[PDB]
Amino acid sequence: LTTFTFSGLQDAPVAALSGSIKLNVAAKAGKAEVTVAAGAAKAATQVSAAALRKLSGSKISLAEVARISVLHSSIQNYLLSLSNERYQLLSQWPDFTTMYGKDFYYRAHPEDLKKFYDAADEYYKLYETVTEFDSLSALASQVVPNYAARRRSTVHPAIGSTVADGAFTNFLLSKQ
Amino acid sequence: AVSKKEVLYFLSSKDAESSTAVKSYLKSLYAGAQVEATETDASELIAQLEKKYLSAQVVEPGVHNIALPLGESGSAPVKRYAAELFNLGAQAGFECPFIEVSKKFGQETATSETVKDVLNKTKSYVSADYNAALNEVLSSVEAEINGPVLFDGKTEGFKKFAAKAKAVAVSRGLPADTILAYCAGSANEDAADKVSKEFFTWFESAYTADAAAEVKAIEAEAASILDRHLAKPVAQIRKEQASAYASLLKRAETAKGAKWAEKYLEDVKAVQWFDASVAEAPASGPKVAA
Amino acid sequence: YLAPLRSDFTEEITAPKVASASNLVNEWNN
Amino acid sequence: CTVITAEPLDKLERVELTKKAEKFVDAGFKLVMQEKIDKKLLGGFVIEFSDRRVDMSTAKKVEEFNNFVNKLVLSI
Amino acid sequence: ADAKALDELRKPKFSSKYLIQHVSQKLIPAVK
Amino acid sequence: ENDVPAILKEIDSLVSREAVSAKEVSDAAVALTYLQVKANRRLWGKVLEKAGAAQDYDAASLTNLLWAINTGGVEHFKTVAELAGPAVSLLPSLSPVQLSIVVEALGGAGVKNYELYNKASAVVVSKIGEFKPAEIARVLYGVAFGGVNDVALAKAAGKVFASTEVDSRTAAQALYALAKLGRADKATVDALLKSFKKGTESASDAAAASFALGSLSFKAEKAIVDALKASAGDLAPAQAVEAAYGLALSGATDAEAFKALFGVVAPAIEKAPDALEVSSLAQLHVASTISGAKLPAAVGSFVAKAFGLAADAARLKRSSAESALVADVAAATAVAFGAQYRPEVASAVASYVKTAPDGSVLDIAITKGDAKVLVQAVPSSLLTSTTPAKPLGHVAAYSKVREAQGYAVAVVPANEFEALPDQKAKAQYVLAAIKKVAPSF
Repeated sequence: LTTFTFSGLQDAPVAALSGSIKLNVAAKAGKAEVTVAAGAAKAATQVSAAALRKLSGSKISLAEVARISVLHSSIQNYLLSLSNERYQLLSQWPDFTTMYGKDFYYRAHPEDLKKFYDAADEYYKLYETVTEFDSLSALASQVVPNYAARRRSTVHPAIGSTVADGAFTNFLLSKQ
Repeated sequence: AVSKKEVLYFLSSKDAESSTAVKSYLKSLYAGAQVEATETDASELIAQLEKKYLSAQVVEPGVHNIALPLGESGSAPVKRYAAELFNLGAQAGFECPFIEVSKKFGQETATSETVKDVLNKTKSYVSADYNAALNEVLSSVEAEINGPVLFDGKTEGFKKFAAKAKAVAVSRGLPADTILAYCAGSANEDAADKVSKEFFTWFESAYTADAAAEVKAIEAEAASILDRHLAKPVAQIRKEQASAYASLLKRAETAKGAKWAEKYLEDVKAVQWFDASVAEAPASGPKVAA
Repeated sequence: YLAPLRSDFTEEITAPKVASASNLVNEWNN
Repeated sequence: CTVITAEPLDKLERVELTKKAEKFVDAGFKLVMQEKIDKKLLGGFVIEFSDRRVDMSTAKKVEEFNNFVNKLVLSI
Repeated sequence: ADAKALDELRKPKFSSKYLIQHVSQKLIPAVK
Repeated sequence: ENDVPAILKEIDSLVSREAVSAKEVSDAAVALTYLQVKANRRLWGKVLEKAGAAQDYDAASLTNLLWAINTGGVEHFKTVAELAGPAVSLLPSLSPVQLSIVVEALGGAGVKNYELYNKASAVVVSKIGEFKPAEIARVLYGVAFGGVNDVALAKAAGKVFASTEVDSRTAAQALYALAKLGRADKATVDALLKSFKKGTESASDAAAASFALGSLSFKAEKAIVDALKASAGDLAPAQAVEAAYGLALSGATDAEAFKALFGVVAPAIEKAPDALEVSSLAQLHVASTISGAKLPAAVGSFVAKAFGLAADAARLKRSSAESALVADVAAATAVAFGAQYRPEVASAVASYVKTAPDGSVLDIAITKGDAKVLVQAVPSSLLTSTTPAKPLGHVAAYSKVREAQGYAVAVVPANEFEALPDQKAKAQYVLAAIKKVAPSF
């Protein structure tokens, strides 16, 4: 953000937009009293005209607090979303515990029952390994360093194929 | 601490372990110190080498404060990511990426005289899909002139090569007219602004195109790593990850006296602190002093 | 969670090599 | 000899090249000249004594500098 | 202990920055 | 019955719920900026997290949210730049006041969304008469600080600014936008300085107008300076230093106004020096050299070192055409002082790099006995973008602060220098530059 801002008590929002909180201000000549009402909380303040320009004198400068990195948190977010996409199709597995009764045991060919019990063990393996969410923090660290080396380019970090193509047209089609 | 030349780069950047070092340096200067003499030395190879290896130290934590927009709706998070990387290149001392890779093109082939070696020595910096087409259209103009095309500009063979490679450039889909009119300029500022309002539009399409290609590559690489990971039973996964973590921890603990090893171990202890701080009060997250 | 640290540069500007789409969704549907 | 420079010689760099060249001949030999122009050097000169050559160039300097800076970063 | 700071927590932790500083500290006096 | 931390705890329990649509988070941000909660960072962080996570957006919701992010003084680039997509997809349906607040708040954080700024320029230049000059001043500010050097809406705004009477805040925002754009149009700044006559209700407008009149380097107004000196206890130190810098570059004689501006800066560096950026401390040292007012003994030599730090920082990150430019100017001024061959011009460019006694390293410094002569190159970024092509105020700032060290700066603008076809004409140009300001050389 720039150091000089130019907003406050001019083209200001005049009322609420949600039913969760209420707000209406006092657009008087020199002063302004806000009245914000939010369920079990009630607040009515009295602010000046220049009291909103002194607000943005100090900057908040909000920042992330990450466990490893903000990049590593974004990669772990994508691995969590992909584990959600796989978990959504291990949730449509048919319930096979209803066919564990002995009236299905003895009416079955034996190798088909071997196949069925091994399929149930395979599902328990797949479900125990798709819900190992502690391992995404070490899956994400195998995508990080090649990406960090690709952004550590000798020309520019944000460089790519298209911008280099355009500047090669600009370098070639000019007089040497 | 810093050694008086790294601290001249970290002034405009906003990464934390550079900002706290600059703040401790200004704490040293306000509490009764004199500023050390800036070196009026280091001839041009050492100058650009230390620029290359000193902007690396300010770009490489800057990538880790930039979160990828992996799998989002709309091309505007890609614009967020590319704008963050543009700001990182600005705070790292690099220029606009167009003029930066143009400077690299001029640096690469200062000693090239014909056009075949200007397409050979810039093979690493242009796309091979475009380098093959430029080599084939140059072989076409070579069949036309039956002489090596000279990289001078006033040659008629190079003029026909420019008029053919402009068609090659529009065949790639990128308009050469707005780009050449941008870097060639016009008389009045209004018809320069009308050219810039097309060149910046193509520039945004270009940087968002390769940034979206980068996030698509990371998406597909993460999907391939997960799909090669989900096929394992859980004990194999835990043993492989614990053994890899112990081995790369031994690689750090082996290096005694190295600054990067000590920083590695302090960041490991900070990660364990973050796990403890989310373990103490998981309703709001980590404990931050305020 | 920790990654091996590398200090090396890439001088080439290439396509970022979009890898292959694995067949885990079709194997699990199978 | 046969010198090759990127630029034609000025009358200060000619005297400088003659003074810096006589420590490459093992006598008080009155080394002759044969100025040649090649822009493939990025400045400097390459003296060719027709039995040996001393490469005082700038392009050879930056290529040897690149080889040395590549041989150190693989060792550190 | 706990609730350390803010700029001590804003640090991108496993970025390199020091291996590059190590090679830049042991390369430039060895090449000047 | 009336209590603010109860409603702050209630909003902290409102936003922390998982499902929140755009209207709740927009009104939550408006209610947060209406109570001045700068000491609370976690609540502003949660409301920005849930502003980023939202999907649907109305025009009033996104406008009120961007208004609260802008007016609250919060910088978080990621969530406010992901808002630019909802701004682009809702841009023709935005009200002119709402499009104004949206584009101004997006340009405040410096988002590099060129399609947004091109479409907003075309919208605000096709239908101009619906926009009150506050709205096009906000659009000009947002397109200026948003990374666009657009001149078409600048001229279309200068027409409306020259036609009608505008308010003080609109004129201050407009001149700030022109100062970052780098135009220095006298015909527009005269039409825009006539509104600073009733006295301004806030000192941020007078501070930005003073910094704009300093960076374009015209002159003061003596009532903008008096509106600054009237209650100089309200401005931020990072606002006050750029205000004093804009007064010093226009040559302010109100030394009481400089003491009143330093009366908030010197306690700020007295409490904690580390909060301000080093470019601002360099601007403070420039204002302290031009005005010459007294400063505390711990802060004067401190900003004297800080100007050397910021000067070496700006020289080390050089644009590498300015590197070739100072190499060309140094070769020309070594030809001019006499070196007709390449080894002697090399030996003369090697001996022009003496260090200044505050710690900086000067590119071209010439010495004979008692007198030192510096040559200063102004490539293109420190030039005005208009048709006179004059240097910006940072040039005169650097010249006046080098003249306080014992140098006679001969400024060489590069619109004149690279237009010369040879080396001898460049030597004659730098001889005309140096002999004018120091005839002993």
